[PDB]
Amino acid sequence: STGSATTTPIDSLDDAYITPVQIGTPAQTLNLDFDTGSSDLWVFSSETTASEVDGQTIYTPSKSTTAKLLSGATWSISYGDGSSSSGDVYTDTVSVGGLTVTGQAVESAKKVSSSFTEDSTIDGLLGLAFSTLNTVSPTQQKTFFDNAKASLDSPVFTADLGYHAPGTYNFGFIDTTAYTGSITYTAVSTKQGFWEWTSTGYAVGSGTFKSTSIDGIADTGTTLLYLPATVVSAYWAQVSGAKSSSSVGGYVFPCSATLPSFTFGVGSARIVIPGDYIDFGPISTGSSSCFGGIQSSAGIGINIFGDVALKAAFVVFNGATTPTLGFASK
Ligand SMILES: NCc1ccc(C(F)(F)F)cc1
Ligand SMILES: NCc1ccc(C(F)(F)F)cc1
Repeated sequence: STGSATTTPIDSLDDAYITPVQIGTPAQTLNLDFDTGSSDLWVFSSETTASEVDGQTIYTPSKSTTAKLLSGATWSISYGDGSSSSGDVYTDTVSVGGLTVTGQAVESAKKVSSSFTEDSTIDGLLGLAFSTLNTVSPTQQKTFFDNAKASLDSPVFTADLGYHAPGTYNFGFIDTTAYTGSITYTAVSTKQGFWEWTSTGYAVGSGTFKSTSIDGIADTGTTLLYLPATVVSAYWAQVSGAKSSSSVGGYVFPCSATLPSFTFGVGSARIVIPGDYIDFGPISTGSSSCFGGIQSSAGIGINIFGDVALKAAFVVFNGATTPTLGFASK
């Protein structure tokens, strides 16, 4: 079987992408943030503290004839940005773009951090990293992808994120009309539970390509591109007036500047991020200082190929017994 769903940016800056997901019987449709950097499927629900819900669509397990409480199970997650949530666990039927899994663990939020409350357009997350990172206790639970794997025509999913436009998540098949050229595959390490891979280098604008190994994770759940300080300094040095701002928390640039492109290597192939993808607009309303889409990973401890990089490519998440990541231009 296969599944295919449209994913849509939540605002004009592509800060995140939401994809509709059917949960329960009869279906309750929630718009979830597909996150290859985490492994919990959690949702705003009728159990969430009422003061922490502000416009989100909630899952109501008591209205689903297929929902079953998972006795004694709980979950608690903290994300790298300091966001967090926690609650109890149901099992229920979950469908994505026609692809149905029965008995999927649906983690019902009882408490969420303020960053989720203030994001009225995100009803939850659907984790797509490896199941070893799932936070359900005492019995760890599998991801949607892991549960669907056996029934998929091919054990893959693909991410085709749009620049200021809708895109597609496909499960079980590779749409050969969605990319140009060939797909270049590269090795994945699962030792940390992430889709972790090694980029072969980078170039700034039309500059010389620098061959250097950059270990990082492919993370649809993170907005920006987080790279080592040396790389990021070389990028912003080519932008007149760009500087690192401690008060703002990263590199900013005069909004009137034109940004150079950024190229990263995948084996012998090259993915080019257009300069316009790196513009994240004024730091505050009316400001002539703009926030950069490439920032240092020095404070994070890991390099992150977030949406800024992934939306420049067609990305194959190959969940075969030896997993690999595939990148193609589009
Ligand atoms: N999108 C989930 C996520 C959040 C944080 C991290 C970090 F910062 F720990 F690498 C990775 C993945
Ligand atoms: N990396 C996971 C993640 C996804 C979304 C959010 C936000 F923006 F909704 F708070 C936080 C963390």
